[PDB]
Amino acid sequence: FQSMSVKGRIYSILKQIGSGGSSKVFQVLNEKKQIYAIKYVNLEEADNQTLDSYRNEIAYLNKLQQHSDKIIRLYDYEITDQYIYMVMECGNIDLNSWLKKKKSIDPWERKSYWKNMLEAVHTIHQHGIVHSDLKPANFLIVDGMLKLIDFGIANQVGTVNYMPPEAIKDMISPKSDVWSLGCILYYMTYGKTPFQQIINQISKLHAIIDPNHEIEFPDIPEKDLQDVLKCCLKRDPKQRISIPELLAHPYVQIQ
Ligand SMILES: c1ccc(-c2[nH]nc3ccnc(-c4ccoc4)c23)cc1
Repeated sequence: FQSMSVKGRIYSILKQIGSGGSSKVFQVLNEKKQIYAIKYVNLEEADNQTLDSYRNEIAYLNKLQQHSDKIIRLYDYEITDQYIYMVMECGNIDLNSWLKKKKSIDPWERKSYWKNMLEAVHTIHQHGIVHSDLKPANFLIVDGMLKLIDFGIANQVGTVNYMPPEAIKDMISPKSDVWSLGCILYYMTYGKTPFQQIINQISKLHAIIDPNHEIEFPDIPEKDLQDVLKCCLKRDPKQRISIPELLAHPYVQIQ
């Protein structure tokens, strides 16, 4: 019932997809009736540090568009001293909500999603970006294909489930993203994150950094998938598999 203007183009508001303390995301329709997601950011209470973080991510988002299609499209944007309007690709659902709604996962769908995650994270790394906060919520399903929604640059629940040992110790290299990605795959495999069973946050963090605390990897018909999980989950970042190595792995390459 409402409408908005971005770069002299008019958009009809359908609904609010998401909300933030200073931001909101809306599902909208353009003049040709194409559907988009518009992210609205309010800059009234934003300090200079916050503004540079927002500007930096937008610049990386705009630049990386060309490099991979596994990164959400940023069609256009309007930025003033008061607000930011970003016209972007509209997804179907985030990977967190999708995994929560679904009981079992297809092996083919899982592999397909893993490849997409690897391609999106590889792309940011090539540009010197390490997300450091990967979670299923950072991924969006668009046309049966996963897309990275953010780069971790802009100022931002803060779950510790996908947090690597080196991030807990430091209170961080591309290998940090490998651990988080592994946790996601682990969830996609076993239906829970490696330390989901540990309810107390302090007891949980200790386990993640505990060498003795053994991560269980129950036997599954996909041995390649079992190996990826063990390779991603090595506590020592130096013993952990890299993204380029994950791309040449049998799990993503063999039929
Ligand atoms: C479900 C459906 C669509 C989107 C979405 N598609 N494109 C988006 C661009 C920026 N932000 C979101 C978002 C984040 C939380 O709520 C919406 C986007 C996200 C989740």
